[PDB]
Amino acid sequence: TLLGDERDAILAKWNQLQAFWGTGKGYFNNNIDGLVVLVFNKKETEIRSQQQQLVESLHKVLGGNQTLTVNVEGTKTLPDDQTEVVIYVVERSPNGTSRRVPATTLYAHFEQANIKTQLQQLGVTLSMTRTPAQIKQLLQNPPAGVDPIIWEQAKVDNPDSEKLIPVPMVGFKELLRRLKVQDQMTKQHQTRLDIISEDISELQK
Amino acid sequence: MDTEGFGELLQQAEQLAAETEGISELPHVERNLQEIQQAGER
Amino acid sequence: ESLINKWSLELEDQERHFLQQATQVNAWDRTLI
Amino acid sequence: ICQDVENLQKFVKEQKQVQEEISRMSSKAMLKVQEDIKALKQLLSLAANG
Repeated sequence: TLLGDERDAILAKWNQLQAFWGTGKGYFNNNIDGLVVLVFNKKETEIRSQQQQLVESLHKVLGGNQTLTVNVEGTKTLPDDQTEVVIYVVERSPNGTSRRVPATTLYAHFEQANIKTQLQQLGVTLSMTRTPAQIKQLLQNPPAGVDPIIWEQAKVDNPDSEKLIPVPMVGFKELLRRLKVQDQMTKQHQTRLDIISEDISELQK
Repeated sequence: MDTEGFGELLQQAEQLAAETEGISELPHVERNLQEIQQAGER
Repeated sequence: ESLINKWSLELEDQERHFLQQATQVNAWDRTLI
Repeated sequence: ICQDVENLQKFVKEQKQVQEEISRMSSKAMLKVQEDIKALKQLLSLAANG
């Protein structure tokens, strides 16, 4: 029956798997994350308890200088005693320019023997990383299960290549995704703008 | 919007016209509109 | 075929929308940078 | 088969919920920003001219 395939196509359409994904396909351009996941032997709990320390703690493992800052993305519950903390670190430069430290030269740092030992004292049982030239490094070779000819074309189509790389976006929750980030993003913009505003008030006063 | 420039300007210009001992710079009288346009023309 | 019909048009209708929304967000991100 | 339509319409609709969900979520926060940075830039010009 012709009838059953239409049904199949439609089912195909509405799905995260990507067979002509409900024609949900849309690519958003993400500028070019540094995220490291840590498992603690601790309740989710031992964590939200002392969250200050715990990044400080992380901060001083890093060396504990000012041009360095530790940030927490989510904490989730895996089991009765057990927790996943995801963090990224931003690094400041002599001119006051900030960026996140890359996931791999962060992971490289933490795998150290001393640092690993130090992290272990903290309760960290395990860690994982998600991931100039490096752009070139990821943008080619394709992503998530995205087709290679489309992925290409987002690269040519890209309006603003340094500020941006093609990042695969996946149907509605993904837009949800983006929005969550946007908001995430929004608050920090607002704030930094406040910091400039405070400094300007101090100068004027 | 929140602006603070012409509030500087006006500020300046305010702060301008009032005094002081400065051996030379005495405050100036402000014209405007009718006399000023002509003044601009001269 | 009452039903299948319902599927497509709902599909294309929402699709046409999803498209516009993604775009929104794109334009918002837009504005962010 | 008509177990069947019970589920598919259900997974499809489950999805429309998310679509609604995004729809619920929409910006003013964003609109706010350009106004502010446009404004802060101006105060900075003040301080500078000062």
